[PDB]
Order: sequence, then structure tokens, then C-alpha cells
Amino acid sequence: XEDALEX
Amino acid sequence: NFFPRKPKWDKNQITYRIIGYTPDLAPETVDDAFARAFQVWSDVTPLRFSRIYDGEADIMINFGRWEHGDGYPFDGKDGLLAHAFAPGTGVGGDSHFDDDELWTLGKGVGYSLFLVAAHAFGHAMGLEHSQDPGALMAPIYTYTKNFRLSQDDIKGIQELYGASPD
Ligand SMILES: [Ca+2]
Ligand SMILES: [Ca+2]
Ligand SMILES: [Ca+2]
Ligand SMILES: [Ca+2]
Ligand SMILES: [Cl-]
Ligand SMILES: [Zn+2]
Ligand SMILES: [Zn+2]
Repeated sequence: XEDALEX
Repeated sequence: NFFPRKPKWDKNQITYRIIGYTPDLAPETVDDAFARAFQVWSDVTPLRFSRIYDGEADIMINFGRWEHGDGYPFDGKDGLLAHAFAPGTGVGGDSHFDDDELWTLGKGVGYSLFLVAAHAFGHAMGLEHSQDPGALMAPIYTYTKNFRLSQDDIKGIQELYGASPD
């Protein structure tokens, strides 16, 4: 799922 | 294919540090798995990934479960296997592996640390999900015994960093 994150 | 505003590393040497391990594999086999995962990207670019044994590396690698230090918690068994931050300062590039998964290098009884790391390091280098079913950066896990980086993957990583010198 959300495995690529921004920051 | 890229993150918003196309973040990438403005250098060819990327340091990494393995902060900690899983008990599921020997540490030297974990080190080797991470090395091999970086090599799939090294091999078709001018990038080199250097292990450091202290200090702040560009890619800080660690294992954890549920909330593990960055406010993007893991979720127990399956689902989130690993996550990486897009290139940048601070947590940028950092790659984390959910130790609620059973780590292995083969099929069926756990997840391949090699394959999961190669995909997550693609994110750490600036690649987003591919819609090419054969690409490593396609979103859905599979075990492959004969893993080959796809032309889609090579095309994305080279667009950011260029092709291998040799
Ligand atoms: Ca970092
Ligand atoms: Ca935790
Ligand atoms: Ca999980
Ligand atoms: Ca585990
Ligand atoms: Cl933890
Ligand atoms: Zn994390
Ligand atoms: Zn992904």
C-alpha cells in the first residue's frame, strides 16, 4: 500500500 | 514512474548503514541480501552503494514492527513488508523492514529479503510504482527464482542517474 514515502 | 517533483540523489556514491537485524537470518546473509539488492541498481547505472559501520548514512536500514520511529507504522503479518523514503535529507532514502514478516531468501514460508529490498531500494533511489507487470517496481510481491531487472526498471533508473560505465 503505502510503501513509498515522502520528507 | 517518479515521486512528485522527481527527487533524486545529486551524487553517485550513496552510503548505507545496517542499524539492526532480524533474528530470522544470519547477519552475514542479511548483509549479503542487502548488497545483492543494491547491485541490481548498481549494475545498470554509475551508482555505487558503500556500507558504513557508524554515523549517518544516506540510507539508514533497520527492522521494526508496528510503530518503529517515523510515524508510518508497520501492520503485523503481511501487507506492508518494507517502506522507503524518496531521496532527500534526513529520513530521505531510509529503508525499513517489518520484522512481523518471516524473512527468508526463498518461496512460500516467508518473504524474500533480497526481492523486497531490491524493490524498496528502487523507491529509495526515486522510482515510483511501474504498471509494467514484469517490472521489479510493479507493486505486488512475487518470489522469482531467476530474477532479472526488466527494461522498464532499467529505463527509469537510467533516466535519473544514467547508464553503467562498463
Ligand atoms: Ca537518509
Ligand atoms: Ca514497534
Ligand atoms: Ca507487515
Ligand atoms: Ca520476522
Ligand atoms: Cl519496533
Ligand atoms: Zn519506517
Ligand atoms: Zn513499492
